[PDB]
Amino acid sequence: DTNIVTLTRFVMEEGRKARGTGEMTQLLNSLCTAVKAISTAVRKAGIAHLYGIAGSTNVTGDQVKKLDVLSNDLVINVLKSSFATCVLVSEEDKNAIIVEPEKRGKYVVCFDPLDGSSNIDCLVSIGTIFGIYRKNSTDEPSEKDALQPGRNLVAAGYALYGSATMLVLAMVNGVNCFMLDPAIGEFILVDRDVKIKKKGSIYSINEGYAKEFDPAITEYIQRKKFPPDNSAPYGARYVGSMVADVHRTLVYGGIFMYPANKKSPKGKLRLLYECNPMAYVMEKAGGLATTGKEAVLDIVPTDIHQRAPIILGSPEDVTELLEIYQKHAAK
Ligand SMILES: O=P(O)(O)OC[C@H]1O[C@](O)(CO)[C@@H](O)[C@@H]1O
Ligand SMILES: O=P([O-])([O-])O
Ligand SMILES: [Mg+2]
Ligand SMILES: [Mg+2]
Ligand SMILES: [Tl+]
Ligand SMILES: [Tl+]
Ligand SMILES: [Tl+]
Ligand SMILES: [Tl+]
Repeated sequence: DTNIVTLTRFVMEEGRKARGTGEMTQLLNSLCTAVKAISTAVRKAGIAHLYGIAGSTNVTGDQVKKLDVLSNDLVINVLKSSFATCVLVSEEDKNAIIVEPEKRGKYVVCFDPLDGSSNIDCLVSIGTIFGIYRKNSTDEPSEKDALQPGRNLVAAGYALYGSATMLVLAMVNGVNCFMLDPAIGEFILVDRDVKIKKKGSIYSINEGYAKEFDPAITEYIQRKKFPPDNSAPYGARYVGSMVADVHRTLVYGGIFMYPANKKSPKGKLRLLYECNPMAYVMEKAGGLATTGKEAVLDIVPTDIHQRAPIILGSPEDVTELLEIYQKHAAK
């Protein structure tokens, strides 16, 4: 009660013996500040009148909600002022952002300041997604610095603005969940070294796209509803906010899918600031994350707003689906 394991202490003790500049801690502390202010805004968005649109379009196709603008501004200002970043990639910005020379640090941060747009007005769970890379290059910081494979992630995670606000953070040694204490405004450790179940009993996907699904996804869903061995069918769940569906996948196990479809070769979700961070989390918790044909973290991107198909969750469920894709694979 008078010894609170906050995120800050955790990240600090973690990188102790393995010392370091400590700009990662500065990084994460900065981000926590922005997540608290996003949480506060969201918990009162109707009163504050933060519902609706801002009147702008993004890169390939999304409508800009007022909360997008607010949250994007927050995350950018605090990352910049942390002195730990040099390149920022945001879902809301067409180009990467280069931090002014005075405030530069060695990390590249890829983020979605607010994910789950369609669910904002109906008060369903939304969140913030981030991927953090070390800049390897020695040349002047640039967008190229963000075009790294997810395998190079040094830290990734999300803030879930659900019934409670939760900060899930994955680093080289594992995944830890921190819950926002609204009274003292600190993220406190509530779940340590989280591991996903090997097999779950929930499948999560938008069946509204059944007409566009590939034979592999079609066969898999059918198998979840009509199990060949007469086991109980899987329950369905699709909140519609990636951060919510993935978090449930993490703590309950199962599978989440946003696959490629007849009209979307590369799926819908964004590789840099949606799929890679969740892929990384999934794999640090002992799960898997695939496009159906290759590991998400091994893709080498060519576009910061590039899209990727993503199938993630319990290894045995992701693997059952990989087998179906392999079975269907053609010349
Ligand atoms: O309505 P759809 O096509 O299922 O989109 C849902 C997905 O869209 C997103 O809002 C991303 O744009 C994700 O949070 C969510 O998983
Ligand atoms: O807006 P989003 O993030 O895409 O959902
Ligand atoms: Mg967004
Ligand atoms: Mg998004
Ligand atoms: Tl957006
Ligand atoms: Tl959004
Ligand atoms: Tl998206
Ligand atoms: Tl998007």
